[PDB]
Amino acid sequence: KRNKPGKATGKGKPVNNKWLNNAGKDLGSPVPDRIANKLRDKEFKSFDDFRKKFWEEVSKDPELSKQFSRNNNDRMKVGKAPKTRTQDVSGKRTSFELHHEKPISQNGGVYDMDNISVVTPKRHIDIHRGK
Amino acid sequence: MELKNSISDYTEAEFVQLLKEIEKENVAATDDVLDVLLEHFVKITEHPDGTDLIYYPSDNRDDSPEGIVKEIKEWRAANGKPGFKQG
Ligand SMILES: [Zn+2]
Repeated sequence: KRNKPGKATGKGKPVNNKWLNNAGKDLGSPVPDRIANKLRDKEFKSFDDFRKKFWEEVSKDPELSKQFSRNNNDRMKVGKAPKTRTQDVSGKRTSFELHHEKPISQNGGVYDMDNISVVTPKRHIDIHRGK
Repeated sequence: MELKNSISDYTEAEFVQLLKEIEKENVAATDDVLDVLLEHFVKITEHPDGTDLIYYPSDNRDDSPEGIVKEIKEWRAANGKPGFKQG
């Protein structure tokens, strides 16, 4: 499953200077095409490992890093998801999460970047409960 | 360090030390300690936006420990709440 190794695949999508503004709506924000370009064909030990590398790459892309505060850029540099705004939090979940559009439990690609999006905790919980 | 129970027990310098401790935990492997520090920050500042002051600073002020302390001081004073220890 998500705990097994694999190669990242996918093209991602172009994004503007408001990349995560819609992270709390619908299926959230797409993996940026530039980020996809850096992770494509690389192998990861787990989805958690892909997640860390994902955030590290975001911190290295000047066009994306500029969309986050200094404290949020430091978190991403070590592979942790940026903190969401207070209003998008859900209990102890206070950081952006990655969502698989098509669940692993049904041929859903664990490392397919075109099957992965960034969502706020609050939106993520809603997505899985049918909202 | 020592977590005091009110903004009034903190001088501005001591509050900046708490902010740098939070910056250190931002880069730790996990958020276990960071999150206790953030709950403390939110509890004593009492600002409705909580952690947004640290992670989502307004463009009209500096994104720095000095800018966070200044905004806190202005918001507390504007709401007639006790400010930082003047000594
Ligand atoms: Zn999900």
